[PDB]
Amino acid sequence: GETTDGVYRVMTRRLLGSTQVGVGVMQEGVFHTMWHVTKGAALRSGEGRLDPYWGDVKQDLVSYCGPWKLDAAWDGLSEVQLLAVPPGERAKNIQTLPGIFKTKDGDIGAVALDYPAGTSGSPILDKCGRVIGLYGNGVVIKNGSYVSAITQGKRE
Amino acid sequence: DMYIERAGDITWEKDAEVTGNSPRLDVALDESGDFSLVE
Ligand SMILES: NCc1ccc(C[C@H](NC(=O)c2ccccc2)C(=O)N2CCCCC2)cc1
Repeated sequence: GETTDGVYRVMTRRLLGSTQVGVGVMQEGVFHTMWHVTKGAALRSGEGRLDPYWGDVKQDLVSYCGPWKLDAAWDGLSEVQLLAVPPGERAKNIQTLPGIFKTKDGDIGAVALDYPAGTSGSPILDKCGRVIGLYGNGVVIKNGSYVSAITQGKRE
Repeated sequence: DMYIERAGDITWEKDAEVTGNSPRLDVALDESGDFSLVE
């Protein structure tokens, strides 16, 4: 079906009407999204079928039609843009300076923006427009606000 | 059941809405991929 590069909505008809469960990135013929969005299930693109190719619950990532292609990284200094694709609303770029998630295994960038849960999978971009990660797996802080990790996979 | 629909191109947009803070949080990542606050 549709294999053009870009940001896509991930929809279902199992619930009431058509519901947006998440978002993904098509790049180099590979569809990239977060594991919690699809739970590794197959996807439909018009009349075509996309089968899962790689996935990992711990990283909360899954790729379709091929291996993970997104290899850009946050430089740890510069501002970035969340290309938010919220449910029933137009794609919108939001500029922000990432914070940090300090873990025993190393530090990861974090974006402090609040969108509905169906926004999971929206890409995070650097100044050249390269995807440095996906938005949607993170934590809730004391004021009920949501902070997401900048979740990036590994390219072979 | 699940299906994809195109939503846009992946580009950086000059003069976009600038919002959001930069918090430093101590976190733990479990086997199920869940992040949690360590304070
Ligand atoms: N294994 C269970 C499980 C854990 C984590 C997720 C992802 C979830 N994403 C959002 O809620 C979200 C909100 C706004 C925008 C984008 C995504 C999340 O990070 N939390 C859910 C529970 C609260 C804090 C962790 C799903 C399933």
